[PDB]
Amino acid sequence: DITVYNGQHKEAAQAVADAFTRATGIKVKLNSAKGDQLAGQIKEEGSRSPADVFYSEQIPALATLSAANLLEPLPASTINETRGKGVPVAAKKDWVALSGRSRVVVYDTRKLSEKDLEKSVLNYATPKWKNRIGYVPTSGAFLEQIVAIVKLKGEAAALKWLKGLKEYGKPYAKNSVALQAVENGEIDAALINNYYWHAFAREKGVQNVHTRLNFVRHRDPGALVTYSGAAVLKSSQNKDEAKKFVAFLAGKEGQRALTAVRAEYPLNPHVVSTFNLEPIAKLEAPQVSATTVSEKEHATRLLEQAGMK
Ligand SMILES: [Cu+2]
Ligand SMILES: [Cu+2]
Repeated sequence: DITVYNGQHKEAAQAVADAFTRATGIKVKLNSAKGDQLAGQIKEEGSRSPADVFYSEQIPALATLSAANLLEPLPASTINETRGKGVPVAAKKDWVALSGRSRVVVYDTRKLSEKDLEKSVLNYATPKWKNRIGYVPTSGAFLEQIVAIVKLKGEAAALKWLKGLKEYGKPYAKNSVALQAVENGEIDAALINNYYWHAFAREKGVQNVHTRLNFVRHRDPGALVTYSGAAVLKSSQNKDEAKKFVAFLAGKEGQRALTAVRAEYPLNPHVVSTFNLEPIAKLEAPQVSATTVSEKEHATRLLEQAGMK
């Protein structure tokens, strides 16, 4: 019936495809890769691509496929489903945002409480946090964070943050490696994404975990939410059933099914997650424009300037 190109978590995607099929009876086959490569691969088959729907963890990928006249404009009702202040809107109305995932601080509740954390993510790059703040200089989510500080605060502020993390902080190879470092009692705190912790708590049993999360809010760069979205390709030979799916994904049903398996924040406001997430608006994420190639470029330079790459 339909084929979706999936740059999102397979378990997530499958949950949503299964929920869709059950509800309409329409079959869904998934092509799972990193969004970047699926946007790329779509471009090259132009309008003979087998993709009906592009299910992206990355809005920038939705934007390349849009600037390239490859995406089908969606009903207002669909787009309207996840509208909220702060929510990215397609200028052309040819993709829709679905959920977000946030920057957080995980901390060791055996030695730190909320009163101990900082009001700004920028404040961690200092002697006070010497040997007490971990980071993942190699992660994409870290690179997003750098992008957002340059857009919010300018270039020197970003570079200054990174040099102070480099002198004081402690690097880890993976976000999961660092999480386990706080849980293991090796450092007080670490900058990660939220879903790693929720997944871990859900598997272990929260009474058995000694870490908790801090959200900075206050429109701080550290309150950064990264959004996922979806679009239907203008080449689809299944456009009514492809549009149906995207509507599903934006709808109540689609959204509860998502947030049954994944700790992403629903953009649909009627949806309560199975995870202990506040409403996204309460995160008070900063307004930030889409990340471009140049920006990631800019940021990677900054990383190499600070001594990280
Ligand atoms: Cu991730
Ligand atoms: Cu990751």
